[PDB]
Amino acid sequence: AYTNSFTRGVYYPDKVFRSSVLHSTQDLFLPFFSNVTWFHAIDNPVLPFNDGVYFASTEKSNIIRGWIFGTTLDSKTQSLLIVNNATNVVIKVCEFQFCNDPFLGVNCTFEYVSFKNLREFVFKNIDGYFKIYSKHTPINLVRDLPQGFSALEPLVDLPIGINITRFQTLLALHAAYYVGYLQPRTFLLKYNENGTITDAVDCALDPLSET
Amino acid sequence: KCTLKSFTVEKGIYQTSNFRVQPTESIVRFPNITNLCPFGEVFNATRFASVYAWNRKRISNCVADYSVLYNSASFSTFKCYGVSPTKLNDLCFTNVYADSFVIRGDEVRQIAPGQTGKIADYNYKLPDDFTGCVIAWNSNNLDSKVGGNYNYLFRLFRKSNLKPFERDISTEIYQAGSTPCNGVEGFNCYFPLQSYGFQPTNGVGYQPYRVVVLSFELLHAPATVCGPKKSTNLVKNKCVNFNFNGLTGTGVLTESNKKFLPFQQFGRDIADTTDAVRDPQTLEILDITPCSFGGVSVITPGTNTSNQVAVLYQGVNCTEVNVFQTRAGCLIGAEHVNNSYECDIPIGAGICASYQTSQSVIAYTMSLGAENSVAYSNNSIAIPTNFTISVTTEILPVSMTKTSVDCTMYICG
Amino acid sequence: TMSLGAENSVAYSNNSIAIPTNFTISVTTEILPVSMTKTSVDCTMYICGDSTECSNLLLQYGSFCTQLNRALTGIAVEQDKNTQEVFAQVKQIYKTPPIKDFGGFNFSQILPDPSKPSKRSFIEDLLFNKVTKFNGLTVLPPLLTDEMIAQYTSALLAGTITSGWTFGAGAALQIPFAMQMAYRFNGIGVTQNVLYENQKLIANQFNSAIGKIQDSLSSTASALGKLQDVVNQNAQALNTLVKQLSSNFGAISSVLNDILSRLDKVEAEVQIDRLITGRLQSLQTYVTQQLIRAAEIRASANLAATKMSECVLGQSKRVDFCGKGYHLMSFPQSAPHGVVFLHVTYVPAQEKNFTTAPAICHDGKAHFPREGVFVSNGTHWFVTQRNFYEPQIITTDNTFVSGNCDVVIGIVNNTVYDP
Amino acid sequence: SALGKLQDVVNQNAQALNTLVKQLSSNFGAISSVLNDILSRLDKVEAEVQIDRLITGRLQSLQTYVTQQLIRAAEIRASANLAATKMSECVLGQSKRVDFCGKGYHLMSFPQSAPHGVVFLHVTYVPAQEKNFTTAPAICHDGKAHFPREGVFVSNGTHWFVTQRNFYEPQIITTDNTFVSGNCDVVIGIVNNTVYDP
Ligand SMILES: *[C@@H]1O[C@H](CO)[C@@H](O)[C@H](O)[C@H]1NC(C)=O
Ligand SMILES: *[C@@H]1O[C@H](CO)[C@@H](O)[C@H](O)[C@H]1NC(C)=O
Ligand SMILES: *[C@@H]1O[C@H](CO)[C@@H](O)[C@H](O)[C@H]1NC(C)=O
Ligand SMILES: *[C@@H]1O[C@H](CO)[C@@H](O)[C@H](O)[C@H]1NC(C)=O
Ligand SMILES: *[C@@H]1O[C@H](CO)[C@@H](O)[C@H](O)[C@H]1NC(C)=O
Ligand SMILES: *[C@@H]1O[C@H](CO)[C@@H](O)[C@H](O)[C@H]1NC(C)=O
Ligand SMILES: *[C@@H]1O[C@H](CO)[C@@H](O)[C@H](O)[C@H]1NC(C)=O
Ligand SMILES: *[C@@H]1O[C@H](CO)[C@@H](O)[C@H](O)[C@H]1NC(C)=O
Ligand SMILES: *[C@@H]1O[C@H](CO)[C@@H](O)[C@H](O)[C@H]1NC(C)=O
Ligand SMILES: *[C@@H]1O[C@H](CO)[C@@H](O)[C@H](O)[C@H]1NC(C)=O
Ligand SMILES: *[C@@H]1O[C@H](CO)[C@@H](O)[C@H](O)[C@H]1NC(C)=O
Ligand SMILES: *[C@@H]1O[C@H](CO)[C@@H](O)[C@H](O)[C@H]1NC(C)=O
Repeated sequence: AYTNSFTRGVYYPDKVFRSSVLHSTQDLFLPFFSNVTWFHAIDNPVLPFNDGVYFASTEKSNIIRGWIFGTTLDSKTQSLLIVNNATNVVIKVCEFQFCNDPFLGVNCTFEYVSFKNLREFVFKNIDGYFKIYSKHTPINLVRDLPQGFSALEPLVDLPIGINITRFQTLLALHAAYYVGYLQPRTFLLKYNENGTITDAVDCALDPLSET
Repeated sequence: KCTLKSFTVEKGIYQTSNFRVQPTESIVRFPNITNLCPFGEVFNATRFASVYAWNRKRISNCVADYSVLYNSASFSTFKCYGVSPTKLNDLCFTNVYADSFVIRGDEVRQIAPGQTGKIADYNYKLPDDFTGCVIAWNSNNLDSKVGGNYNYLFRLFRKSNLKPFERDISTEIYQAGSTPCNGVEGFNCYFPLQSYGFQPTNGVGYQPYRVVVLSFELLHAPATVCGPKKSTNLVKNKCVNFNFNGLTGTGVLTESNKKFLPFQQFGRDIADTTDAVRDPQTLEILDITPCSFGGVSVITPGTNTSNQVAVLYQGVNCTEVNVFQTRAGCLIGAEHVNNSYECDIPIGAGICASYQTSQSVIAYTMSLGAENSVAYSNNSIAIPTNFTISVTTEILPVSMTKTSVDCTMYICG
Repeated sequence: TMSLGAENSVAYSNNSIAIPTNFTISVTTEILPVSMTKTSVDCTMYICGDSTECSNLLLQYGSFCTQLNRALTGIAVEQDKNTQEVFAQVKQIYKTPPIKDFGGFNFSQILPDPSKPSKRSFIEDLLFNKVTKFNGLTVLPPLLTDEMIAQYTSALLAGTITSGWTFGAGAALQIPFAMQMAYRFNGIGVTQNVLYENQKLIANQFNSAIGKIQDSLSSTASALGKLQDVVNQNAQALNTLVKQLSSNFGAISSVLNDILSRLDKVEAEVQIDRLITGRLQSLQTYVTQQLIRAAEIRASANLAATKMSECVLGQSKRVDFCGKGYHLMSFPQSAPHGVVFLHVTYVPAQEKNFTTAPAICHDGKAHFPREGVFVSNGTHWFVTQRNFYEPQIITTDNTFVSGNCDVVIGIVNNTVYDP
Repeated sequence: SALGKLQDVVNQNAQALNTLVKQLSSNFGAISSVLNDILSRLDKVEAEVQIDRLITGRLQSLQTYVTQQLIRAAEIRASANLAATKMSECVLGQSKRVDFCGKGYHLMSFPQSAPHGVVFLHVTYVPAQEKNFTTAPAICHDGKAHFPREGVFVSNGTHWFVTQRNFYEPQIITTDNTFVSGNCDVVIGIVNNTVYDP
């Protein structure tokens, strides 16, 4: 299955305040109108990670609750495991072994701890640092990933030093989710009077956006 | 006189060196954290890693006295990149990552940005814009043994080179060619790791050396590691010299309405100059405004006629500096006049100055000329009954001095 | 493929002339830049940001910084001279009488309104609405305030209305405005009675042409494009100079206080010298392009000063100088960094074709018109003024003889009356 | 005080050459600003670095001089094109252009040479002793409107005269100094005087 990504998945590029200004930046971003892959859990395979991932879910009862990242995912080498329920988060890079069907029932060189709704996330890996950005918003459209703009804000940055080429989501059992891949892109970002990134241009989308 | 390189001064207005308000006080605001960083658990540690599997220690939430490191005789090398060790005591960082391992004394030169070779490519790669220090010392009295200390290893083979801070503990047999290796050694099929086997009799390049590399998380993010420094009271609405988390400057700090999102520590202008900050102890957003400045113009009749003088502080308000406020700036030594006259020396924003009656420099709103109601009506004409021949002189430039520069003789003598 | 315009076969023959039977009074707005914002960049504080360390490295370069301040100061003093040469062409501040007895012409939109905090005209209030600091950069005020510029445009305009051109050549001599316009008609070769006989029409054509200026200026945001372009060029130049503070030029940072708070002096000097070299080159690029741009604004201020003298203080014979059509008159209106001329021009507008012959035979003598053209309706021959169809009976008072009938290529046999 | 236009051309070119000469004494970041001093203290491997800073700075200093002389030459050329136009229009001619050749109505001009320039002695007619009169755009004779051929109608208070515009010279109003056009009733401000028949 497939759908249009629209303008989703912009995130705050740096921890600097700016206002009433059109800042231009190059980074790993989800391109505008990119071809988003769509999955229905009510459906969590291993997937390539490429240059990083945008991930999102339309939400009503919080069914989607974690992720795996790494290469062979079979205890021969390390894997970054992330497990979440919004009150708590658990993260480790151990040489884990995984089953036929990774799900949640309702050398660890690093370890770390902490429809009605649309949840958006971005995952990227640069110079051994692994980074996560986030957003949540109420919605009324049940059908599909909504047209409109709202930027993702940073949460987590981990100095793990470990290679990633594949990833997989984790599901709760006694709901649908989206995937798109980031690319190296240049974006023009509209910081408003309150420092909200209210709008953007993907400079490589079309000749008008390049203008 | 000195500005003009001259003993005469002609009638005019002359911009002498500019005015700046000076900072009244110097201010410092670091985080109010109380821990002291665990560097003894690094530099006085019993063990150091095999270089193929270097350790990393996060330093955070603590005071770091780097002078305990660089004042110590214990270290044989202390290179620093993007920083000098002397200045680390005055800086602040989000985190510091201390990376550590054992190598033989010859390999220390591969532990730098821009390097290549087995260590730099297969064991530990620094980013070329590494801001940080490389600290190293001989340990042949600690890390060496009769018959050889084999306990420290390095990676001799990998199929691809490491990216910056990429780490890889894989034990797989290195396949050099067409020969199928399948996890056993043979021709073209080699085990990836080797020992140094340190013996006390080794020459200095083959002796064991300990290494620590300090990598600074130097960012717009809030700090958690900071140098040993006092923090002052905070001053507002008055020009001060300041330091927030090692960002030095000079300006009028004020309270502000800038709606910083919780992750943001600074706000930047078009020039990348910081024009708001968050105080690291009490989380208020302060606007930063430049300390007041402007030109100083000296207003004078010519030295052929008088030596009394007036001064304009351009754009300045007289509270910041006879004294007289104008739209052009604070005007000093001029007599403000209620009359108006033609413009002798132009001050700006409708103001002019002249030397007048017992005499002094006056300053006034300029007169555009006499006001005149022309005696118009639908039937009134004026016709001139007599004339005058004028002979008005006009002067025009036509040429300038022809010059030629032999640029070879000028540049090279 | 672009069109150069509509095609036109001009209906030429050795005997066909078109004479225009009616006119339109055009008012055509011309906009000119006259000045630009008097910037001044403290090159020590731009390059070095109140660092003592950088400020002393900048003394290695000698007088590069003082000749940059000298260049921007000469640009700034020229902008007051550019403004003085355009508007200060009037020696006394003339003012209009209390009663507007101007023969039906209605200047209320271009003369001052007393109610405003600066007494601009209504059209000057439209012009001022349509046209739109910390890194050692400063802006100096102009010598003349916008209220003094409006007193000069009011004095120029009150002299122009009450006295004709005479306030340029001597003291202002009063003259009734409908009599001044009858001189402006002689100045374009239209016999002055054409104005008095069409006076109420001409006054309404002028007043409606002024009404189209209000509607155009109120509605159409692109109207003042030249002044807005000059404002945008100077804003873009400063935003370029300011963003060039954030460039590294090969230093470790573009923030001069990072360099001084991280490096010891022996290394800091090497990195600061890359910033000095690049910022000095950036400021030399800014000042060189502002000298080239000031030379273009000075060329436009010298043109605006020449249109003030020749169009406002005079009436111009120069084709297309004071608007399109034959120039009658012009009025200056102040605008941000510029001047606007409301060029009033006579345009002929309703041609008739006629037969024409260069000379006339009577008693074997060749007659030529003293002032006018010979023309015929098809059977009767009339001498006519050359820019407005008024046929007059051909008579020994409106014609002069030279030679006999034999010499002239196109002469026609006719009667000529003798008074 | 008048000659400040030509004396400023001399002063600007003296200031430009003195700036170019004093800029030889600047280090530009070399050990010295004396080229022979570098070459008499250093061996060539060291000296080439120090000399290249003097070359870089003297080259930039000379490029700055030549660029400001190009911009100043364009400013003097505009003034030479203006002086060549005042020579043609006002020495070789009489200009109808208002305030082109002195304030007042231009009669004539004379060129005098001066250092790096020209001085024009613009001779101009200025009217000097105004007097007020009553005026009217036309005169109603035999029900004909009359208008002046050249000049203006005025009255001393009781009698009507025509004059040229720029010098009071009252002439009796006659069919030689006036032309007819139509009936009186069209004209805003016509007056019921006589007109004489010569
Ligand atoms: C996504 O890609 C497929 C081909 O793999 C194409 O048929 C489909 O139309 C694309 N959808 C969008 C939203 O572009
Ligand atoms: C969240 O998960 C943790 C284990 O990861 C568990 O201890 C905790 O009780 C859970 N809380 C909720 C609200 O589900
Ligand atoms: C951890 O790594 C070591 C080598 O460093 C290896 O011998 C060991 O088998 C690994 N641990 C597990 C649980 O396999
Ligand atoms: C900025 O935020 C305030 C609330 O903090 C809000 O009232 C205001 O409308 C916002 N402005 C804009 C342009 O959204
Ligand atoms: C740190 O700052 C807070 C104010 O934000 C204050 O309440 C607290 O007592 C301070 N702690 C120390 C150790 O100074
Ligand atoms: C200038 O000063 C001298 C004396 O130094 C004096 O003789 C001369 O008259 C003065 N000239 C003017 C124009 O004031
Ligand atoms: C000058 O500064 C004082 C504050 O020091 C302020 O009260 C006053 O309004 C200012 N006046 C002007 C004209 O800037
Ligand atoms: C200026 O004139 C006003 C009265 O119009 C008077 O109050 C004021 O004191 C005068 N100031 C000076 C400096 O003469
Ligand atoms: C004049 O006559 C010619 C006859 O061919 C015609 O083409 C032209 O349009 C006429 N022009 C006017 C103004 O009547
Ligand atoms: C004018 O031209 C016509 C032909 O177009 C010709 O018949 C006639 O003779 C010419 N007249 C003169 C005076 O040349
Ligand atoms: C003309 O007459 C008016 C009458 O009010 C008078 O004000 C004006 O000064 C007179 N002008 C001349 C030049 O006589
Ligand atoms: C001139 O104006 C007055 C009122 O100011 C009026 O009474 C008179 O009739 C007018 N005369 C002419 C000739 O328009």
